[PDB]
Amino acid sequence: FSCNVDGGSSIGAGTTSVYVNLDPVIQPGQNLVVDLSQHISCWNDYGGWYDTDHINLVQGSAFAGSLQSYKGSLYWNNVTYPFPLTTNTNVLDIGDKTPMPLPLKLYITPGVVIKAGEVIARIHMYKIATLGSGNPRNFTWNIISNNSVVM
Ligand SMILES: O=[N+]([O-])c1ccccc1O[C@@H]1O[C@H](CO)[C@H](O)[C@H](O)[C@H]1O
Repeated sequence: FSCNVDGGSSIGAGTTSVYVNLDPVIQPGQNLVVDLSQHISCWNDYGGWYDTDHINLVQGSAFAGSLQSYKGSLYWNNVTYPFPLTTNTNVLDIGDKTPMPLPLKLYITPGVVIKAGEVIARIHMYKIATLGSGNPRNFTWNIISNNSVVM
């Protein structure tokens, strides 16, 4: 099982920065959207649904931190969860070699509120396959804005 960010080199585990362009202003009482399907994709390294991968997001995934005071929602594969995550999400099954953009969106409920270049969320993703032990692996996606977000 492998992923990449913005079509870059393959990733098999570990922590990766994911840079995102956000709305430069965050309106009071309105959600700021961080569409991660636009950046992260993963695939089965054989294809053909032979050793199918099973992917979920993990309890404890949260805002960073410093910025933990915020609340929000995390959309993952047909379900919208409160964020930070207090439980593991549903499982997404990956069996094609064609990359699948992750069905993942973060919603952030509100001078500069978000600083470009700082980690603003840490999303832990868990993989286990089907054959043998399943060869479980952990990924962490460190979400970083390319731009300031204000008021
Ligand atoms: O993870 N890999 O870098 C990798 C590259 C080529 C072939 C298998 C492979 O890993 C294998 O992939 C299969 C299907 O995705 C399962 O995830 C299995 O657990 C993994 O070891």
